[PDB]
Formats: sequence, C-alpha cells, structure tokens
Amino acid sequence: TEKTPDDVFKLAKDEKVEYVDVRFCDLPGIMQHFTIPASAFDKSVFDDGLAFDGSSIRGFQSIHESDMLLLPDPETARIDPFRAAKTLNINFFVHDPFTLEPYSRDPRNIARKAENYLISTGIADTAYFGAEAEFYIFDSVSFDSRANGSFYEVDAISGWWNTGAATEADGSPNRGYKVRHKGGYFPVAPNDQYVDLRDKMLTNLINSGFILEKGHHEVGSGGQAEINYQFNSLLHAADDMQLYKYIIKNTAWQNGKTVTFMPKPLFGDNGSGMHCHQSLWKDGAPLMYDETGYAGLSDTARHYIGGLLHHAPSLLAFTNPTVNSYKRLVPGYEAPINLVYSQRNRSACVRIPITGSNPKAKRLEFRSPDSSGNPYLAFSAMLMAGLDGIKNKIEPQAPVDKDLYELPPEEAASIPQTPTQLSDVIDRLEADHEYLTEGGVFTNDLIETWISFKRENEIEPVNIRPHPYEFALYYDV
Amino acid sequence: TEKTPDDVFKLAKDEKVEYVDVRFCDLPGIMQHFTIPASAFDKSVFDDGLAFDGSSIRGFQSIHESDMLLLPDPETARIDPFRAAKTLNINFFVHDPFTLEPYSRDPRNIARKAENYLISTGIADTAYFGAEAEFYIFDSVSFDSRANGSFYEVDAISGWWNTGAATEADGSPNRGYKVRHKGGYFPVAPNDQYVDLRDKMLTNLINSGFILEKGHHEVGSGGQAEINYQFNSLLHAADDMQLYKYIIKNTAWQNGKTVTFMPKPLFGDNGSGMHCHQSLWKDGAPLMYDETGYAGLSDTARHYIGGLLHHAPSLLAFTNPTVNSYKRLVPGYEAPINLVYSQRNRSACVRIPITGSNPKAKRLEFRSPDSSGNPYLAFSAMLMAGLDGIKNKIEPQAPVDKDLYELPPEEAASIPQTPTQLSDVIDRLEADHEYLTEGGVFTNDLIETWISFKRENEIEPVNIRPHPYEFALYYDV
Amino acid sequence: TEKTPDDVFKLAKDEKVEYVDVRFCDLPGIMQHFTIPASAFDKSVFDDGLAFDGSSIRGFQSIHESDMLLLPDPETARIDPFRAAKTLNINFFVHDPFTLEPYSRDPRNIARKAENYLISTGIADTAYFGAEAEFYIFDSVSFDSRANGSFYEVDAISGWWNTGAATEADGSPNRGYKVRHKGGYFPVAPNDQYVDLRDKMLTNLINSGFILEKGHHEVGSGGQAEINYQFNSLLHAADDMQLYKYIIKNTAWQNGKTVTFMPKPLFGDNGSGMHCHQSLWKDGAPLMYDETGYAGLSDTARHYIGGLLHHAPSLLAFTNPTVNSYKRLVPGYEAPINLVYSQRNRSACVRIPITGSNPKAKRLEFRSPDSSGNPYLAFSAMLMAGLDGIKNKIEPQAPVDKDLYELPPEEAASIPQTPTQLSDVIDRLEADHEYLTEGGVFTNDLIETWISFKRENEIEPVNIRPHPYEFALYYDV
Amino acid sequence: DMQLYKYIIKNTAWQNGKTVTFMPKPLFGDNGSGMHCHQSLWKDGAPLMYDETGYAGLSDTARHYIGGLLHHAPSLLAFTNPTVNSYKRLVPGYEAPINLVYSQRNRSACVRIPITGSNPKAKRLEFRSPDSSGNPYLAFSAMLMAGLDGIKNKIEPQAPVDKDLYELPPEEAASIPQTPTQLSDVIDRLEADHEYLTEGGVFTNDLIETWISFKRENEIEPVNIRPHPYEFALYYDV
Ligand SMILES: Nc1ncnc2c1ncn2[C@@H]1O[C@H](COP(=O)(O)O)[C@@H](O)[C@H]1O
Ligand SMILES: Nc1ncnc2c1ncn2[C@@H]1O[C@H](COP(=O)(O)O)[C@@H](O)[C@H]1O
Ligand SMILES: Nc1ncnc2c1ncn2[C@@H]1O[C@H](COP(=O)(O)O)[C@@H](O)[C@H]1O
Ligand SMILES: [Mn+2]
Ligand SMILES: [Mn+2]
Ligand SMILES: [Mn+2]
Ligand SMILES: [Mn+2]
Repeated sequence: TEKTPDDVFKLAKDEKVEYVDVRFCDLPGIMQHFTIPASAFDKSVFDDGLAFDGSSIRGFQSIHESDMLLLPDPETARIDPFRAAKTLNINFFVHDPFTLEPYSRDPRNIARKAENYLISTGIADTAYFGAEAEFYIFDSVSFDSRANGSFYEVDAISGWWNTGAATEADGSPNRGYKVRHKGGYFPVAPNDQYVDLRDKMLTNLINSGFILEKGHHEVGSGGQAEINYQFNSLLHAADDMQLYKYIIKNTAWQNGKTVTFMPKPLFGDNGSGMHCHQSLWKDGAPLMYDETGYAGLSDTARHYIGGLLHHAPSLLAFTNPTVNSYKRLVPGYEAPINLVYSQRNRSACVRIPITGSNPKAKRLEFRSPDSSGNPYLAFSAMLMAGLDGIKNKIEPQAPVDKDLYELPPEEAASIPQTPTQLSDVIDRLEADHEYLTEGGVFTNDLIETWISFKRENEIEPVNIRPHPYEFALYYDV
Repeated sequence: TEKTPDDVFKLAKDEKVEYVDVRFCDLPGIMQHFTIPASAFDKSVFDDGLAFDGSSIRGFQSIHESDMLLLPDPETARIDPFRAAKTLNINFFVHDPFTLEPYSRDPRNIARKAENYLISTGIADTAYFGAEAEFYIFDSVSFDSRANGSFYEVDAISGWWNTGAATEADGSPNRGYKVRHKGGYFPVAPNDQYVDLRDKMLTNLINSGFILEKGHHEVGSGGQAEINYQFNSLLHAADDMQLYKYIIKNTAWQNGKTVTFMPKPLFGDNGSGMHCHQSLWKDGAPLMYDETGYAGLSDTARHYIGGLLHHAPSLLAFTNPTVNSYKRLVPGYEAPINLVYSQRNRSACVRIPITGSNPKAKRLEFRSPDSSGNPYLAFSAMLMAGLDGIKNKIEPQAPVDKDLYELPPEEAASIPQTPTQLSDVIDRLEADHEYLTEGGVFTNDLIETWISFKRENEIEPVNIRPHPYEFALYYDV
Repeated sequence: TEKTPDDVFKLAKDEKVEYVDVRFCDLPGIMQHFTIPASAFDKSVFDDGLAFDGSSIRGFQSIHESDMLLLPDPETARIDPFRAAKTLNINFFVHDPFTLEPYSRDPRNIARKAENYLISTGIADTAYFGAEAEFYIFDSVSFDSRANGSFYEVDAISGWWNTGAATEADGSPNRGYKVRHKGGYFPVAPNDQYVDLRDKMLTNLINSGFILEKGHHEVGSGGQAEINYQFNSLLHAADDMQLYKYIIKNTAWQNGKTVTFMPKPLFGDNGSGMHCHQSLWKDGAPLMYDETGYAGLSDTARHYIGGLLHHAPSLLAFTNPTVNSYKRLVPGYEAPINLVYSQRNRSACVRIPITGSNPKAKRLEFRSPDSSGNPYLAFSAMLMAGLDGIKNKIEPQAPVDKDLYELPPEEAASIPQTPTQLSDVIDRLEADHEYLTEGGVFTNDLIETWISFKRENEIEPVNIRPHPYEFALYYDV
Repeated sequence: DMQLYKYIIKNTAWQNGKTVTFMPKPLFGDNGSGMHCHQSLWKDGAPLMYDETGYAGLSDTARHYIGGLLHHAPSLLAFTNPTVNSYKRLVPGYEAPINLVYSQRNRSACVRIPITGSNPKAKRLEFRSPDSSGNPYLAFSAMLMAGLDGIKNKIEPQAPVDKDLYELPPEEAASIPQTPTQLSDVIDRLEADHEYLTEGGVFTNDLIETWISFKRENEIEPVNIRPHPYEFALYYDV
C-alpha cells in the first residue's frame, strides 16, 4: 500500500546485496525459489519480468503455455537473515507468454484477485487478516513406511515424556524441569527451555519488518510456541505468514533445532492452529461494529460470520487441508469444532474478541484453521465465504456465550460441528464452491486440481497404509 | 446333527481326560475360557449347566442378572492337541438366572436363532457355510503408541523384504530364496519355506475332526497360507472357524512362529480374506440350482444374492468389522469390492463357482468378508441379508462374466462398490438393519452395542492418533 | 510309456502316503503347487480331475474361463524325499471348464503337443532329450536394489576368493584348499569340498527313479557341479529336469547350503549351461546315423541341425530366456556361441559326440541352452526348429572340426554367432516363429505372452537400473 | 567454460566436505542430470536464427540446422551422450529429451526453441538431449557439424510439436522417432553416420575410429560382461 520498485533497489543498493532470491508459491503451500545475481536484477525484472523454465509435471504451468513470466511484488522484498551471501527475497506473480495473463493456479494471484473482487462488490475496499500460527520446536524427527513396518518419532531433549532419561541429548546429565504442570501452561525458566531461541525468532521477525505494536505477544509452552504480529491486507497477510514460517523454521535450524507447523505432531499435547482474525474496512474506517448488534457487531459482520458458518464444511478444504488437520479437529484441546460465533465459546469456530464499542477494534476470528496448508488460498476462501454471506445476507444461529457443557446434549448435538475427515471436507468442497467461483477468484479447474491432489497424494496414500495401532487392536484377531 | 452328550463322556472317558475347558465367545470374536476338573464334568453340566462368575464391565451379562448358565454344545467337543494336561474343549451357550433365557448378546445364541429362523420362514431347513480363511505366518511382531512416536513391525526371517540381510534370525547365514516372483504365487521348496509347518497345521486340523474330502487344499504363498475344509451348518460352521483359528495360531506358536488373521498386515502383499460359500437346503436336497437361470442358479439363489448386494453396505459392519478390513477392501489385490455376482468377476462381492448343472454343487460365494471379526455374527448377518432377499424377492443387477476393465468407466462407475471406511459401514448398519432384527435374530440392543464398541474402541482410537505417513507428508508444511 | 494310474495308487498305498502334492508349471519355469490329503486322491482325480482356484493376474487361466481342471500325469509320480509328512508329487496338465480343452499356455501341454506333432509329420514317433544341467553350491546370497545403491554377493566358505580370510563361516580356522589350479578342473579331496553333498544329491536322484547307466557321471569343480542322467522322451525329459532341479536345490537346502542354476552367478568362473542331446527314433530304432554322411550323420540329422542353426537367433528366446543368460553367452569359457555343428568345436552351438558307426549312439547336441528358463518350452522349441529343418530340408554350413582360432578372422567372422542380448533374441523370436506355430504347438498368443513378460519383467527392469560398474566408469565424468 | 565450470563445481564441493558427480543417472528414483545446449549462428555481429514467417520465429537457417540435428541425432549421441550411464537418463521418464522433434513446447523433444518471439537475437535452438558425461569440445563440434550438414544441404525434418504427445493416438506417437536405447547402438549409428563429421577435415576417420574403439573396449564390453545386481533378484532362483 506504500512501497514501490525504486525503494527495493535502494534496499538492495544500501545492503550490498549479492543475490536476489526469486520466490513463488506452489499449489499445496510451500515457497519455491531460484536465484539470480543481483547485477541481473533491475527495472527489467519489474515491468518485463523473468521467465521461469517450464517445470513440474503433476500440475501448474504446463508446456503448451511452456514458459511463465515472473513479475515482482515490491511489498514482499526482505533481506534474508540466514543466507551467508547477502540476499534479497522477493515474491512473484506467475504469468503465461500468449497474452501475459496471470496464471489462475498461482496462489498469490488468487489472493490478489480476491482483494480486487472485494472492491467489485462495493461492500468494502480492504480485508484485514491477523493470523496467529502456533508451532513446535523439536530436536529430532525420523519416520518411514515399509512393507513390513512403519514408524515416526519426534523428540525434544527436554520433552515431558523424557523425565526418566538417564542422560541427555549430548550425554550430559538429565537436569529435569521437563514435566508439565496440570492446567496453567506458560511457566518461567528453567521450566521454559526455549526462552533464548524464541527471542532470536522474535528478533529476526522484527528485523524482517514484522509489526509488533498492539497485543502482540511472544509466548511459549513446553516445546510449543506462538509469536503473533500485526494484521495486513489479505494477499500480503498471506505473504507475511509464509515469511513468518520461513523465519521460524530457519532460526530453529541455525540453532540446532527443527520446527514443525503440522496440526498434531504430539498425541497427548496441544495441537497447533492458525487462529485468523478478519474484518472489512472502507475508505479508511471500520465496518464490523454496532452496539445495537450482539458483541458490538455490525450487520456487515454478522452476515460475513453467517457465510463462514454456512460454508465452513467446504471452507475447511482450504482452511484445514491435511489428513493431520483432523487429529486436531477431534474431541479435545478446545480446538474450534463448533459452528457458532461468540465472544465466549472458544471451542466455537468463530470468536469475537472482547472489543466493546470500538468500531475499529471489532473483528471476527475464525479459530478453526491450521498452518498445514496454503495461506493465500485459505485467506481467499475465508473472504469468499464471508462475501457470500454479506451480499446474500446469510443469517446463521445465535451466539453462544453460555458454554455448551452445562446444557442438554440434545440442543448441544443440534449445535453443528465440522466434518471429521479430510475426505469429508474435500467432498463438501466438491459440492459447496459457488461462493469460491464468484467474480472469477477460484476457477473450477483450480478447485478440481486441489481435489485431485488431495485425493491422490494425501487421502489415498494414508488410507492404504496400515496404522501402527491396528496391530495393537488386531494382530491377535 | 449326529453327536450327543453320552458320546462326549466316552471321548473324555477313552482319552483319560484330566481337564475340561469351558469356552464361550465374546462380542468382538475371541473365545474366552475357564477350566474345571474332568471329575466335575458330568450329566449335571449338560441339563443343569455351569454358572459363570458375573464378569466384564464394558458389555455382556451385567450384574442385576448377575450370573449366567453355561449349557454345553456336544457337537463342539474336541480334544486339545496343544495343552500338556489332557484337556477336552467344549463351546457353551450363555444364559441368565431368572428364566434361564438364552442371553441375546451371546454370538453363539445369535447363530443358533438364525438357524431356527430359517426354519420359521419355510424357505429351507439348513444353511451351509464353507468359509476359507487366509492367514500370515510371521516370526515376530512389535508395536507401540506413545506421545511422541508410534511404530509397528512384523518380520519373517525369509520375508521378501529381507533379501539384503547379512545374516539370519539366529545369526546363521542368509541362504536366499526370499524374493517373490511376478504373477505366479505357489512355488515349491525351497522358495516355499513353510512346507512342514503347514503340514503340522493340516495334520492337527484333520485330527480335530475337520473334513478334507472335496476340493479341499493346503496352499501357501510366501508367508501367507490357507487350508480350506468342508462346509457345515451355520452355527457349527462358525464354531469350526473359531477352532480353525485356534489350531492355526497354536500350531504356529508351538513351532516358534506367530500367526495373524488380520486383513492387511503387509503393505505390498496380498491381504487376508474369508471367502464364504453359501447355500440353502431342504429335507436333504439342494435349493440353489436351475439351468434356466444364469450360472445354473435357481430363483432361490438369485434373490439371496439380491439381499447380499442390497444389504452389503451394512452387512460389512459384521462381515468386515475392523479398521484394518478397509486396507484390504481398497483398490488392489482383486479383493471383492464390486457389488455384483458372477461366475467370473472375482473382484465382485459374490462369485458363483463353476458347478454347471449339478444342483448340489451350486453355491454362492460372498468373497468380501475377512477373518477380523466374529464368525457367528458374520454368518448370521449373511443369512439375514439373503433371507430378506428370498422372501421379499429382491432383484439385484446382471451378473458380470465380462471383466470390468475392458468397458467404459461410466458403466463401470455405475457398478457399486462397498463403503470405504469402518465408520461408513457402521453408519450403513445404524440405518440398514431391519433384515437383522427379523425373527428376533439380532436385537436392537445387540446392534447398538456393536456400534458403540466399534466407535469407542476402534474408530475413535485410531482416528485421534497421527499416522506415521502424516509425518512424511506434513512435518515440513 | 509304461506306467499307469493304478500303479500310482500302489506307490501311494505301499508307502503309507499322507499327502499328495499337486504340481504344475508356471510360464517362466518354476513349479507351482497345492496339497490335498491322500484320502482325497483316487480314480476321481485321474479321469475327472481337480479344479484349481482361478488364480494369478499377469497371465495364465483368467476368470471368464474361471476354473481349470488338473489331470494327473502318472509317469511323473515320485515320493518326495524331503517333506517330513510322507508325500507323493505328481505333475498335472491344465484345462478349462467349457469343453475341458487343454490350456494352450500350460508349458506341459506345449511339450505333449510337440510329441503329438512329431507323429503328425510322419518323420518319427519319438524325440529323445538328454540335458545336462550345471549348478553352483553356495553358502549364502544377499542382494538389493535401492534408490541410492544396489548390491549382490554370493559366498562359499571355501570359495577361491576367500584364500585370505582370517577365520571361517563358523569362526573356525581357515584351513585352505580354496585356490583353483590353472587348467585342470576336477581335483580330489580335500580340494574338492563337496564330495559328500554331491553324493547325497546323486543318492536322492537315484532313489527318485533317475537312470544312471551309460556315461552318466557325478562331477564337481570348486562350487560348480553336474550330475548327468539318462535321456527321456521330450515331455518327460522336461519333467525330469524340473525334478532334478528340485532334488538338487532341496538336498543342498537340507544340508545348510543354497543352490543356483543361474547361467552366470560368478564373474571370473565357469558359467552354468544346459547341454542338450537330441535325436529322432521310429518304431524302436534310430534315425540319426549314416557313415556316408559326416560324423556318421544321417540326412535326417543334418537337416534337424540345419533348423537349429537357422532358427537359433529366435530359438534362444526359449533356450536362453534370461538377461543373465547373456553373461555366459559372451566371449569366454567356451560357451556355445558359434552357429556351426561339429564333433570338434565345443564352442560351436551344436556338437555331435564321437559315436562312430553306431546308429543308436548317434545324437546331436545343442550346447548353447542354459537352465534359467522353462524346459518344456525350451525342448519343444528345439524340436520345432529341427522339424522345420527336416521337412523343408534346411541346409546349414560345413562342420568345423578344425578349431576357429587357427584360421583367418575373416572366414572366422563369417562364422555366425548368436545375438548378444535378451532384447535381441526376443526381437528375433517376434519375427522368427513360424516353425513354432506349426501344427498348433506354440500359439501366437503364447509367444506374445512370453515376449510381453520378458520385456516388462526382465529387460526393462534391469535396463532402467544403473549398474555398479557405471559408478566406477562414470562418477568422475 | 564447461570444463572450468565442472572444475569449479567439483572442487568447491570438495573443499566443503562434499563430493559432486556429473553422471547422467546417479540415482534410481530421482531426476537424471542433463546438459541442455542452446545453439545459434551469427554473422558480422547480428543474428541468423529468426523469422516471424517461419514457425516459432525461426529463420530458414535455423530450421535446417534443426533438420541436421534430428537427422543425425542417432550418431550425434555417440559424442553428445557418450556413456553407458547416459542411457539410464535417456529411458522412459523424467521428461529427458527422447523424442526427435523440435518445438517451443515438447520439452521431452530433443530440440526446444525457447519462447523468444520476434527478437532475432534471442532466437536460439536447444538440443536438450545431451548430458555432461563426455567431452564438451567433441560434443559441441559434433552438434555444429550435424547442423551445418542440415543448413548447406537444406535438410527438412518433421513438423514441430507444440501439442503434447500423450493426448494423441500412439500410432502417430510411435511414428515419432526416439533415439537409440543403448550406447552400443549409437556407437554403431556413428560408425555409419559420420560424413557430416569428416566434412572440412573437422573430425578425422582415425579420431572417430579411436572413439569407437575406446567406447567398446573400455565401457561397453566391461559393463556387459559383469552381472548386474538385479539379475540376482530375477534369476538366482531359476
Ligand atoms: N481489522 C482489524 N483491526 C484490528 N486487528 C485486526 C483486524 N483484522 C485482523 N486483525 C488481527 O487479530 C490478531 C490477534 O489476536 P489475539 O490472539 O486475540 O491477540 C492479530 O494478529 C491482529 O493484528
Ligand atoms: N451347500 C453347499 N454345498 C457344497 N459346498 C458348500 C455348500 N455351502 C458351502 N460350501 C463350501 O465352499 C467352500 C470352498 O471353496 P473353493 O476356494 O472354491 O475350493 C468350501 O469350504 C465348501 O465346503
Ligand atoms: N537318442 C538318444 N540316444 C542316446 N542318448 C541320447 C539320445 N537323445 C539324447 N541323449 C542324452 O545325451 C546326454 C549326455 O552327454 P555327455 O556330457 O556327452 O555324457 C545324456 O544325458 C544322454 O542320455
Ligand atoms: Mn486466538
Ligand atoms: Mn475362493
Ligand atoms: Mn556336454
Ligand atoms: Mn533448459
């Protein structure tokens, strides 16, 4: 919204930049890259672009459209804090050679089109996303899948399951302070073993332009951690999420650790979710508040929430896209499984943080998502679910500030939950996607590609492989 | 149909029997037991019975019905070939103390009631079952489920995945002959490493009264094996299956091996199924044939087949009752996944073996079942599916002798398959069970108990635990 | 030619036979089996047969022909000397249920049809085959094929490559006598380490009806060995070869060894071949001799030889059917690579043993074949090559008693050799197979099946995998 | 530059505790390593490979050079893909340029004309089939001689395939020529297809005879006489 090309040249110029890392997002959600010498990075890359050698088989920009044009997004230019050779990282939008038309399967293009569509509805001219991604810090991870056996094991020298260890990771003595204490989850050192590592991560984020002003905290619980930062407009909020994951993973890596953002790495500990705060603004002021409406919610907010709860079953195909997502979205660890909004029920898919009569502070929060997917597609899908709700004025059900345990499990069973497996949401998406195709944001092809990838690469592979617990249950049958 | 109490006394008398093993079947399918001295086993046990100390919490004969009466089934009396102290094994029917009424949750009672109901329909007075259960012979099995990891591993010294082993199970040299050859699956020794063990198993079966007359073969393929034997009337065919599994497991056990009847112990090898042949007879002659009908099938047979294919989705809840069942009933190893009958398509749920114009040899075969459950409940459910088809004359679809690959996948997609997960069939049963409750064979309570047990003890436990392959797919997200 | 069903019953009756092993040959050449109780083996099996449960995917008796009928060959009935439970082994011919017509892809049926066709030509009424199969006796074998590496290793405690070993296979001292001596290859003990094992093998062969009358010897050289026995009519000579391999492999197995009949298990030692002697007889007297003809060869013999040399390039597809066959048929170890007949040149594909003026002793010898394939198909293909030569009177080239080294390599280059790779002979067969389809002995389908199997299961798999020597040659490129 | 590049890559890895390989197929189950070569002819200081009237903006100078490449490819590969390992890459998979057709599209085609539009200078052809297992001096020279035999004699190949060869009948897709399958094949194809090489005295018969001798005695025969590990998996039990 403020930075342009020439400024990127000054960042590169002032920093004695040796290399420029060309980044773009693949379908599932991992950033791809190739590097060019800094000397080859000038005005030509911006207006004219760079061709990316027609790669990949199972998807993306084929070969009868052979090459692609990579146009840089100057807002995403950041100095890499890990690479020895001074490098500038920049995200690009993918195009084709016939009419240089933006590739409809580039996740970054879907997010930008979603922002443009917001404008094409007249509702607002800005969608703000403030996602808080949790992660685990481990020391090791190993796994395999063979004909006669399979295993996995994540380990943390100071993990709570290691209280009985004779010696430590380096042969050093077991000094304790591993066991977690019932209930309260954020003890100070030495129970907190990752204080300095989390600080390096936060320092790296702050040096990479992350805004830490309002209620932005650095929190840790055992091996789990979260560093929330200020929101941004849709597309660039998704870019910030990718940058965040990159900084978290590599800070851990350079400090002898290994991080995972998977929804459920531990059976017996908190899952990792991506709690996303949303709101619509216009001309420079809020649109989510009204004291006459519950929790200080405007009629603009209630209907966006209506769309989220109505389309949730299919929305989850982009919001909780993995098989592992459903080990978190299962009975436990108050993971947003209930399809109701409220300032109270945090186990509710949507939570309106207590912000009173302040129109600007008023925001909704879809707590159900996780960080196992594509933030560009997830945020875009969330907007499309909400826009289908505001325009068509979709009315959901009453907010539940009254907790669902003290209540009859008849009216608590009538409280909808989301599907139980990835195969379910992929089916719910296969049938609930008109809101997605509106304004040409998501194409049928893109949705068909996502469904294909998930079934062939995730659902079926896990499904054909016997689970270790099946041996505990059935070897003796 | 021929043996009575006094004969059981002579078997025990002639064999210098020291102990009598009192056996009964639990809900999921494993035989339970307690032993009494042979001297305490007389006419009193038969007409009066034995009380079984009010046990078990999660099910069966509670405590305000406190005790049970165990009446012996003289047809099931067999000398145990494994127990050092000479023992006679006998199966019992479970009862209660108020009116000594047969407990409606005893699997053996469900099977006997099914035989009585066959008679109460007038259709026939005998249901013959000839099931062929496959199994794997291993050398070891280990597995666990922890907070930070999980694994399983089955091993066979001469398993095909061990071609590269430096030495063997006992430090002895790797002598080869492990690799399996593409296509053909029954090579002679030394590729066949279990010749003598299978012979001990067959010798033990023959000594335990198993009839090996017609096309009954002893076959082995790698570590997998099958020893089919002559059919029997429903209840006692289920008793024979339990006896068979007992003899197979313990012959392996006494010979330094470990057997498993689980549907899919190996990812990359044939699954283990329970191919069940069925037929209805009356007064002493067949009822399944007619040359005018396809494959020499009478109109009595076609409708039984109609019921099987119609009720299959729910029938599988008793026929393929485990989570592991669905690793076999998945795309591959021509496991009966297609809901059509035929003399040809073996990947079809039902196969009518080529028996020509012989009314007696004419029989249908439900190849979809596996040995992971309860044979009493599985056979009974199969009969009830077929009886709902004969009486109400349920017409299915045309037999497919023409293989489904060479054909358009439109008409091949219209070819129904069974549900994909255990949770699906449990849902299909929850709604498709009227045929089961007919004649009071299966009670709503029994069906409700089965559904509860499966959801709480199998479906949910596996579902909440991360699969090892999820780490391969998502640790790096 | 002499034994019938009733005699088989007496063999089984006199020997207290517990089991009967039903054997049949698969496409590539390995015997398959299933066992039935001896009590189920009576007159019914002979005239009526046994159905073999419609198995195998990649070939053989499909499923719209679902079942097969197994008719026993009483000439092949032998008592198994290895199986603990007294067993009778018998080979069967494969059939179908529509008109019980012999399956045209059963190797044993191809051999029997070849014998019948010999009669349908009027040329003779008997084809005699006397093949001598060599093999290696090892102590161990291990190998694998992975993404980043591959290996294989055969070992023999007393192998000539182990002269430097500090201790032996069992930790015992290295007692020497391993090194082979230049030239002469059959030293007495202790250089000969397998004297007693070879004797057990010969004793087992003799007890299994193998005729050891004429120049039948038991010979050993290092770990290699050969026990030649008396010839037999085509089909049953192929049955004897299967029995021989079975007895050799299992005698080794029960005595802590492992045998291989592969053409070239060792790089630096003699390959293993199957030198096959042939001849045509009629009414009870010979047809291969004439003093007027070279080496005492009749005009009947010269033309059979003409067919062998003419059709050799394609004949080798059944005669030397593996990729490993071509490590033997390469420059070295005088393996019959030259397409000329002679009493002299043993490196010639055909060798007429010195038998002088004796019409009966006169026989031709195709020394090129190995034991890596199917003897039924190999012998049949040899007959068809020879019959195409006798009938059409195919004239080859002059016999070479004069060795091909002392001679100009111009006239020695004009001396044809056989193709260099399996892919070559499979191509030569794809085009040179009319002699095979004559009289309906080999069907186009059978030949097409063989070509498919070889390309997909052998040629391509080996071809796509980098050879270890490529790393020695090219890692540094 | 190619020799210098390999030297710098290998030794940078070496001084940093690693070991590099340029062999065509070091891994069974991962991408092979190829040497995608872009070519073009220039005169006096300006391009000669472009023309909008011609397909992909190709001049008649370019089409015939491409004609020579596709015509002589079977023998050209003896210098362009000179090792036994070269044929583990040039096998069905990892879109290795196995098809003898040029195109801006089919990358599995031996020749690919990168999208460069109407810019005469940017117009270049790309022989993607080669690998780095041989001699770059001989490989580049052989490529030029294949192309020069095409421009002078005006050798016309076949139509460019921007339409991918999977969606199409495997009859017209089988008529689409591929290169030989083994090193022994290309060495034979060179033994007979080398006049373009001897033109102008660039490659001598002796040099070609030396190459053929070296390959047969030092590479083809040595690998051929040695049993492959997979043969034990397939045949130990025969
Ligand atoms: N319109 C908005 N106004 C203010 N904050 C927002 C808006 N849209 C999204 N947010 C994000 O709400 C997130 C934090 O939640 P919490 O765990 O309650 O501290 C932050 O990441 C915010 O910056
Ligand atoms: N009514 C019946 N008549 C004859 N055999 C039957 C009947 N009902 C069930 N069977 C069983 O069919 C089974 C065998 O199948 P297969 O794998 O084709 O040899 C055996 O276990 C038979 O004994
Ligand atoms: N017609 C025949 N007359 C005599 N021996 C034969 C005939 N056809 C094949 N043979 C076989 O020739 C083989 C032996 O060869 P050798 O290594 O020279 O001792 C033996 O296995 C013979 O029994
Ligand atoms: Mn939150
Ligand atoms: Mn069956
Ligand atoms: Mn010989
Ligand atoms: Mn390229």
